[PDB]
Amino acid sequence: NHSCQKVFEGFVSALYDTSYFFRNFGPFKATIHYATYANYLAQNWAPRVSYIETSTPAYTLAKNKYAVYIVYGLIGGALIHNYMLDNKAAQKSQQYYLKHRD
Amino acid sequence: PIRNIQFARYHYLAAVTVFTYFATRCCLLDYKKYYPLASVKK
Amino acid sequence: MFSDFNMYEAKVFLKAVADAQNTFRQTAQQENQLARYESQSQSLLNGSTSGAISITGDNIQQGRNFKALKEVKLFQYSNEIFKKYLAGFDSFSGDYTAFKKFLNESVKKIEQDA
Amino acid sequence: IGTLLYGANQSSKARENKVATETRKERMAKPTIQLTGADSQNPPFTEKNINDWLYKTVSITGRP
Amino acid sequence: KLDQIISYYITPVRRFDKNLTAEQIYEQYQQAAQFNEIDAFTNIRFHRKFKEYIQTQEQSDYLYEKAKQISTLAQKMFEKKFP
Amino acid sequence: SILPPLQYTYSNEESLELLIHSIKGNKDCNSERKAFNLCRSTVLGKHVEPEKCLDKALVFVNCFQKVRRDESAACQSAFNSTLECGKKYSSCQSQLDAYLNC
Amino acid sequence: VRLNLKSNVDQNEYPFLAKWDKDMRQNYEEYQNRIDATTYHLQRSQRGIAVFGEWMYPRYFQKDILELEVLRRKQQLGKIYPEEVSSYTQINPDIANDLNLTFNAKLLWPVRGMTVGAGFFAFAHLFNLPYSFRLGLFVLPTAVELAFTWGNKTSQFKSIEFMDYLLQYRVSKALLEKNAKHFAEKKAAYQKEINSSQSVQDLYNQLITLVSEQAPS
Amino acid sequence: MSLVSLFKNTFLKSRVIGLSFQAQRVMAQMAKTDFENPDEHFLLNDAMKYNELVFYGRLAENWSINPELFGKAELAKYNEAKQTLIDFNQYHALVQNLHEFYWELKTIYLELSRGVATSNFHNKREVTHSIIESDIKNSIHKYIQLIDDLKDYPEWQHKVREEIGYYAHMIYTSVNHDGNFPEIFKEFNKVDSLYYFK
Amino acid sequence: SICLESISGTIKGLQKANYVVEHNPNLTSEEKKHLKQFLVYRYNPADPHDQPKYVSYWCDIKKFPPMFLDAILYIKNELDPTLSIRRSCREGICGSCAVNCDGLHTLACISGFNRDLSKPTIITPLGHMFILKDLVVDMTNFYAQYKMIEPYLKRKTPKPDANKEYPQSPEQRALLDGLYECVLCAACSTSCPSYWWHPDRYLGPAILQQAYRWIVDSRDEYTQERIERIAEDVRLDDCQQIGMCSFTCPKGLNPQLSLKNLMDMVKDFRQKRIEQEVL
Amino acid sequence: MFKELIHIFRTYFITFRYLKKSNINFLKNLSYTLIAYYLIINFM
Amino acid sequence: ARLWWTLDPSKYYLKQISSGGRNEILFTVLGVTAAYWYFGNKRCEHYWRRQIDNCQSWSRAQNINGNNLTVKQYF
Ligand code: SF4
Ligand code: F3S
Ligand code: FES
Repeated sequence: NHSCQKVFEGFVSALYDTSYFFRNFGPFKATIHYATYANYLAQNWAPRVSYIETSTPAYTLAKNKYAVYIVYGLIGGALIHNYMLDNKAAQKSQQYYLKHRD
Repeated sequence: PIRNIQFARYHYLAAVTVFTYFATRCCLLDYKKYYPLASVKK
Repeated sequence: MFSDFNMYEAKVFLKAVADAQNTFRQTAQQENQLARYESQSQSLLNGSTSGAISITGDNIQQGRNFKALKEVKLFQYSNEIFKKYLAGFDSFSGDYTAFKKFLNESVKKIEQDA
Repeated sequence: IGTLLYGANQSSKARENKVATETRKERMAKPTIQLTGADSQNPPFTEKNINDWLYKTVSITGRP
Repeated sequence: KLDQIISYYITPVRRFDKNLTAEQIYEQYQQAAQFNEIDAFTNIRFHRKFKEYIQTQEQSDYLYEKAKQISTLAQKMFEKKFP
Repeated sequence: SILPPLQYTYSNEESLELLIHSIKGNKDCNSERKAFNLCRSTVLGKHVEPEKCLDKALVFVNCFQKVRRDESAACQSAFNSTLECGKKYSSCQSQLDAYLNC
Repeated sequence: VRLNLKSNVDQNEYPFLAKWDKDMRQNYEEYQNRIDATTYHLQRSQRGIAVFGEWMYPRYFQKDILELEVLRRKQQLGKIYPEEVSSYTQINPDIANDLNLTFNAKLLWPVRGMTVGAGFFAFAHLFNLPYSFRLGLFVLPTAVELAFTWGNKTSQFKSIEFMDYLLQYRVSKALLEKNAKHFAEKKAAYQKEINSSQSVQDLYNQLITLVSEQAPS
Repeated sequence: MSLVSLFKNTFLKSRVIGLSFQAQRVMAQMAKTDFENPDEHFLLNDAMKYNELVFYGRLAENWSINPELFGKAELAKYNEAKQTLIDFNQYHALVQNLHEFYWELKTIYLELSRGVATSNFHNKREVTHSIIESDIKNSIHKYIQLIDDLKDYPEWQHKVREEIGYYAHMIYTSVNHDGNFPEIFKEFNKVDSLYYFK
Repeated sequence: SICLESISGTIKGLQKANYVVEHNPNLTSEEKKHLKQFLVYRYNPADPHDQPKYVSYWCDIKKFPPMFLDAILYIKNELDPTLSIRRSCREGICGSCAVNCDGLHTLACISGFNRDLSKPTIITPLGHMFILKDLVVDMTNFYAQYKMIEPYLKRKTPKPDANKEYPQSPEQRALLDGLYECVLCAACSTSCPSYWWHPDRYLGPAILQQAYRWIVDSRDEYTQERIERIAEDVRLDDCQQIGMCSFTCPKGLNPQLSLKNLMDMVKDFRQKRIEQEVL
Repeated sequence: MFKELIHIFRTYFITFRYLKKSNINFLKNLSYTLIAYYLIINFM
Repeated sequence: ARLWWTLDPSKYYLKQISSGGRNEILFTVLGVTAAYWYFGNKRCEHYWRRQIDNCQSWSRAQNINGNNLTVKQYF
């Protein structure tokens, strides 16, 4: 370009140096490392239900052949129990405020 | 030998449908445009 | 359930009923607010005139003739009437029904002695 | 570290105590409220209204 | 769902008796907001006591109407005592 | 926590009775109610001078109270039948239409 | 509901009340039409089946309950004047900003985004970047400001609070002009013998508590 | 009593040795992968103890163990595992530096490519500017020096010439033989130019 | 500095040159037209004063054989010798003369230009490849991609005969028949859209077909390694099964089918690496 | 969806090739987290 | 290719922990317990609310400076 190319180089070098300092400054480097591994664990080892069962059926745990139905039962029971608790709370509130209405 | 392949398919389809339902609001329209072309009661 | 047309008939009619009750409330409150402001202004001007309260900017101070304030007389009479009739007031630990009964008894006594 | 935290907590409690005692002085700088007759027999102090009567001087009649 | 919606619309409506006329209803609303000069000192005690017996608008309205009746009687007596 | 709180607690019987009486009033007291809403629409009548709307409000409330009384024996019988149907409901349109014709 | 535009106020004895009534009746048609459209939308949405309505109602139709509430409140207050806005700056500053963000008073040109993009244009003109990058880095901050400006529904709640406050203020100010004639005689004596700008409603409560604490009783 | 120390030591030794067994496979796979995104096939096909290997290698090189709990064979195996993890860390640093240099060359190539595309109505320049030529010259010099430094490792030298030098060849194909072209590519037109049929 | 002027020039450039989208200078001034019109692309990036310069030649069809290469040679021998073009085999076997023969990437020599004198015929370089000179693109990026696939026989194990031939049989010979006939003319690659957008990370139809030929070679025992090499990033995945790589092959090969089978093997290869590696 | 969307971005847009697959896989993680958060909160 | 839409999960995430299946029962128990705590308080707030108007619910409005809010008729 022109004489401003020196300013361009200075600015880009300053940005590079700041990035380098921030990345591998001991505490920041350690916390970025731990954050990267935590992100890997979260994304790749999420609580799935479908997975490759390479082991023979004589080796697969019964905890794995029934985990789907355990999860479905727990979620459905939680939902129906929440609905029942909402109905019970509604009737309880109505009865209580009818008793205290007088 | 994927376990619960049907469940995985159903879960992915349900997630996609729910996301498209909430992100686009396709099933929850606004009928203010249709209000002028309507006959009122009372 | 009923038809949605009937449900909306009910909706608009209940809106009108609530608005009518709010109209009653607004009229009563407005006329009594006029009366209340007139009474409060008259009380303040009378108190300042008879040298019972000294008003300096924001805070009022007790004067020499403070014992002759109509507000002081009202306070004494309120305390006396509460003592004589509302005996159990400010300490009634009973339930709401018992509180209503006590208030009704006090009202009947005051009506007898009105 | 524990002793430093305890010292900070006690300093905060001292500030709260100063605020409380100044509020109590403001409450007590008022003239005494007389309770004679039925006003004695049915004192206005109750657990529901205690915060509205704390550190207020009363002259109440009754039998110890 | 329309049942729940009309319940929400029902709630703001006060339950006045069937046999009351509109004029009597308006009178009962007048007495609730009735100015007595004695109220300024009785209202403090009334509010302090009723602050714990109020959970429902029905209780609020009944207690405040009773307090206003007491205040009106006290004001009548006071004005008959201090002409 | 977002739905509006209730002011007056209505029992099921009271709510159904108010529903049916409001429907009857809107089919009967429509003119007075419309006049009252006409008075209560302007700034004056709604906020500044509600004193003007006093007579129209009284007329409307008197008409509604007359509806709530339903002194007619046929009206009482049909209303009781509709209330019974509604309480069994914890449909009813034919009963309502039979009642409203009275 | 089909309120005629001409007001019946005197306009020579209650100028404020007449102006308020004129503004209320002038804009009544537009706000009434928008209210009708919103109510029809809500009714038809309630009329839906399962996940199309009557299940997601009114829990998920919260952007039009707010619109209906704002429309009704603004219908009551026909026009908001800048003099009355500044008073609410005592309670909440930037209330004019909230009203602009919610009420289509003017065109909210992205001044901040445009000047930030111009700042990028200055740097892109020093260590020369292509004009494609210049256009992109001009659009980006303007787009950011537009995203952070429009859709702000908390401004709608702030405007609801302001409209409730202004409605109450106008109702009270309307009563002031009606009873100004009646209180003229008492006002002179009250002002001349009580030198205090405190309100009578505020002074009297001081008297009430003063008699409550220190009185011969 | 020393439950915390026991658990820390057993966790560290377990992870370190387990990832020491599955370390040469990961290094070999990273060798197969191109220098552009050497961590690919782990983000896409199989993350076969790659991220776990990096994390626990850094931990092992930056943690300490209590030799009281270890046996003699256990401590020898753990120390060999720690050495393998440190070598993996050095290998990862090497491949990351090579990948970053590859991306430097690819950035030069993409800057050239954006100036020739038909969609580029934004800026059409017949002649490359001075600073891009200087960057090309400097990067080619660095690439030649890198190849010279890998003279003791013929396989690594061949991989670098195949992968990193390919974009140098692409830059060669994108520029006419005019102006300072002979001087800019003077280091390139000695050996690696003939590797790409030039 | 050099930015704003460049932007103004280029925006003014194409807009003022999109109207004149074919320059068409004439070699000479002619009046009577009994001759076919040849719009031959001309560009010599050796002198600063030169731009893509379609030249309209007029010449009798009869005087040269009905081949595009013969027509170009007639143009570049008698009328304008400055024209350049690669050609050696004259039989459609070397692949040197691959050019855009009237909107199609086919070998110039084994090709027939249209006989209608009214409609001009346009000859252009191979297309999405840098232009060294008139109709002479540089296929060096193509050639280099041929080096990556390791196109030589690779044996894991030796044979016990040590004095005889690798047993291949006639049936297994036919597997690589229809794959080895490619002349590396690079006419499918320059007409393959996936190669248009990613000349770097996409090997191309011809190169992937050569890789498939070496993979299905019966003697070759590095099938898995070759699959791994080609089943990396978008080396092969970028192919979109468009089918234009087969429509324009002068030798009648089927690069589309070759790449389809290669992708099928890759898709099986990913699955096979789990089923056949579990212990 | 994300795979082919990224492929479309990479094929046609030259400047999208500046992003190495390390950054793209980071966009993948962020997008998946955002989608999970969106689905969770829309039911709350 | 030209056929990429499948509901089948990607094999990249289909891996499995060495000590059994992916941790789902534990995480679903944690989620259910979190749901009970979360949809146990909004239920408490929803059904135990009443609206009261008393003239005692109102308190003097104040500015950001703390002094009482009084707006003049003519500002
Ligand atoms: S496959 Fe056919 S068109 Fe393609 S390079 Fe080979 S001979 Fe030419
Ligand atoms: S057009 Fe190219 S994309 Fe595939 S089938 Fe043909 S090789
Ligand atoms: S000259 Fe040999 S292919 Fe044409």
